[PDB]
Amino acid sequence: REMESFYSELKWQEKNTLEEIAELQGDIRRLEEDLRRKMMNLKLAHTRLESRTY
Amino acid sequence: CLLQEIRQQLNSDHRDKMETLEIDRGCLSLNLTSPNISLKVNPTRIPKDSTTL
Repeated sequence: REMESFYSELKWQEKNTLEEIAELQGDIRRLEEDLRRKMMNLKLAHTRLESRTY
Repeated sequence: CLLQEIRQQLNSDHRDKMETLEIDRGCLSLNLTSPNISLKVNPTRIPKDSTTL
């Protein structure tokens, strides 16, 4: 009896862990495209500020 | 004599400022998603003469 109780508890644990993993992976991917847009905008502003020297 | 020289120097000033206007309207015109955008060398430099207002 006590063995089977332990078994049920563990399966509950693993299922919740799986779902949390998937959600985190999605978030991280979003963060990389944030990086890319940041650099792009910096390039634009860099050019703007440079050009006035003419 | 005085009038001719005054007019010519004003002419010079006028062409200078209109060139500046061209540059500045282009500066407002551009934006992102543009073929000319990139990283330029240390443009944070202050100019040498650096005229004030």
